[PDB]
Amino acid sequence: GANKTVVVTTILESPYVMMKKNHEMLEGNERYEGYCVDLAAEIAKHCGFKYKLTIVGDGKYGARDADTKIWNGMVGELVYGKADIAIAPLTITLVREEVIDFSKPFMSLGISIMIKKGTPIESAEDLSKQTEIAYGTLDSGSTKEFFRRSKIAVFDKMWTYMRSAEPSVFVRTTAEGVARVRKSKGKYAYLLESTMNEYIEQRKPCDTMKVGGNLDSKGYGIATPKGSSLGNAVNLAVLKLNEQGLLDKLKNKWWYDKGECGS
Amino acid sequence: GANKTVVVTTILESPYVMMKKNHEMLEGNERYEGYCVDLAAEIAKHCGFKYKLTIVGDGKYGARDADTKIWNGMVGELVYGKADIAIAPLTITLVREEVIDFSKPFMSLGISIMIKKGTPIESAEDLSKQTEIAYGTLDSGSTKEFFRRSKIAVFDKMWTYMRSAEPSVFVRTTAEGVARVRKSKGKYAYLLESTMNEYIEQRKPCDTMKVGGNLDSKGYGIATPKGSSLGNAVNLAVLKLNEQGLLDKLKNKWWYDKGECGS
Ligand SMILES: CN(O)C(=O)CC[C@H](C[C@H](N)C(=O)O)C(=O)O
Ligand SMILES: CN(O)C(=O)CC[C@H](C[C@H](N)C(=O)O)C(=O)O
Ligand SMILES: [Li+]
Ligand SMILES: [Li+]
Repeated sequence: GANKTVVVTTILESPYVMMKKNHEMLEGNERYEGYCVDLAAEIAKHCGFKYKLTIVGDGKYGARDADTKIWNGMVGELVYGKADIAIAPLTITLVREEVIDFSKPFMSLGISIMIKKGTPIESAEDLSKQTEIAYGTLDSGSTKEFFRRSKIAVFDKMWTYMRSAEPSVFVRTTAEGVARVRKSKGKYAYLLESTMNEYIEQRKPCDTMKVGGNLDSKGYGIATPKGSSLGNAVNLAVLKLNEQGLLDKLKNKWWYDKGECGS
Repeated sequence: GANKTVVVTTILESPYVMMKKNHEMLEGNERYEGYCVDLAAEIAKHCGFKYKLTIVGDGKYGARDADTKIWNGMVGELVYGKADIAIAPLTITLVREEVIDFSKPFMSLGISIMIKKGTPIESAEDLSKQTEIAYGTLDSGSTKEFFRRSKIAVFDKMWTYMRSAEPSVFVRTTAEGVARVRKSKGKYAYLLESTMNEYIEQRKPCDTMKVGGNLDSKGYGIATPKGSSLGNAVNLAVLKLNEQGLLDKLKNKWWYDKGECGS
């Protein structure tokens, strides 16, 4: 049949996708800005399609409920045919790869530790061996699921600590995790993806830092429904943009070029 | 039909695949050791196949001749049906992705600079702005092709320099590049993948170092013929091994655990 506008699902998460300050004076895709908005434009230009940016209804990335077997988040929107492509900081994981297609990664990351400056922690092992400095994750997403599933001794110990710690060490949003680090006088550390950690380190009031090595190594990928014809072209576009240096240019644009914490 | 032994193509390159010192007393897959030998065993165990390690006949990774349009190297062995899978430090590139299937990356790398300790170079830009310290690449492979194709100003300038430099700055093997760095009294820098650079930095006589940031960011993938049914299982195996921490364990084993240059 005739070409149709491609429905893109994404999520509001700075600096990936944000509503522009003047969004009420704008329409359609022009309401949004950020790394993933720019990436979507480049992918569409290379693949030759028109598209519509939509925001995932349930605000989730993608997991399958053990009881109902239903996929939520952006993964669910692809699985159930509500969107054609997801362009977002969506981690490539085994269980997601079983149900949707992913491009090769467009950005690398690992789980990492965010501390308030001056907190005496240098590694995951350091955290795991103590309780005075509380630590936790989001209550949803691949970072939480990493800990919940891990059989690596240090990480399994961290998960057991997080489940049993009081008061709750879990947060609902990135903003809440960052605020908790900033307001807890060195007594809370937040486990999050290194990409986000690096972004926040360059935001005022410049009081956080990423410490130690990353806990794992993985990537974000562009996702499509399993078997979608769109997958091949989008993957080739990611590879081309990477080779051209354009993915690095976009990370620099949104993370560092207008960093607020000096040069 | 009945299951058949899977033909794996790979290449002799330390520390990925090496003939064991006592190889003449051994047979079959047991003749070989290294990171990729261990990785092959893990992939086969997860996917449930038997396999035979074979060494690529022409000693190349994979490129298409502009005149004959024939693919060489491990990519060629897959394209022409001489092997079922390639398990090697084979860089995922756009032009290769067009003709074979790749897993998600099992190892990250970027092009990097190897110097003899004490050489006054800290970046690609530094190299590009001078000629007293000669610099070059292998005469075959993705690093060479990166420079040949780049439209990034610094890298295009480096390529023009390399093509016109005398005596020739190209080398035929990794061993020749490393020897040239070691023997040139600080007057040769070798451009190579960061993985290899990091390996050599931990080998006696401990006189090289990796300097500056990487020039690009990419990955090695397990390759199969386009459309091969084996691709799905192998990709899921890579993702599982990564999540379990086993890829990092294997890199540590072959790069650092028996490093020769201290702790
Ligand atoms: C960058 N961004 O995505 C965030 O920080 C949000 C929380 C991520 C989601 C994760 N990428 C997923 O795909 O599940 C996490 O689980 O850490
Ligand atoms: C690790 N190993 O692979 C080497 O050092 C050999 C040379 C690599 C080959 C490259 N991975 C390819 O896939 O073409 C290079 O072009 O730098
Ligand atoms: Li998939
Ligand atoms: Li491919």
